[PDB]
Amino acid sequence: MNIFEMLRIDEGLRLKIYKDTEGYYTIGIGHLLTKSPSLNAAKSELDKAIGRNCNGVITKDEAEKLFNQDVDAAVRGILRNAKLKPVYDSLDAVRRCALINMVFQMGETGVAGFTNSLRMLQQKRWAAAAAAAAKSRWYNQTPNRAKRVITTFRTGTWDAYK
Ligand SMILES: [Cl-]
Ligand SMILES: [Cl-]
Ligand SMILES: [Cl-]
Repeated sequence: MNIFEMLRIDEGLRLKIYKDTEGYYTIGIGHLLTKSPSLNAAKSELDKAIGRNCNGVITKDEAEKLFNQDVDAAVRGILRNAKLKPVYDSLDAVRRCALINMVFQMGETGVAGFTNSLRMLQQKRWAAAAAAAAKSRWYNQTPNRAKRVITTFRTGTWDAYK
């Protein structure tokens, strides 16, 4: 299993604009287009991102290109982030995938807000980190996904995805 396979299972692959759980316009593999309520703006956003007139629909190949970019951005954002970096550095590999997963979904700012879980991850108190992360809006909004990512962090293994 790798970060890509991990995220594809968690986001699914959709070729036409859709609303996320939060009502936000998204496309491809969890690619946020806009928080704006307007589908018009979502379609604009979309043609600008692809560099073509899509009329709200894209190809698998275009979805993958956006994915390659979003994942790369998650990774560099962690590595440049004063708060996220020391955490990432301190972890083993599978747990590192968990943190990237979280940053891809909520952004570097969202994740930096999980102050208490970040601190226990650093301190290697797995159970405490899981319990803290579980008390979050994230958790209550997309529970199956959150449980999988949490379990990943908790255990250091890929069991939840297997
Ligand atoms: Cl927290
Ligand atoms: Cl809560
Ligand atoms: Cl879910």
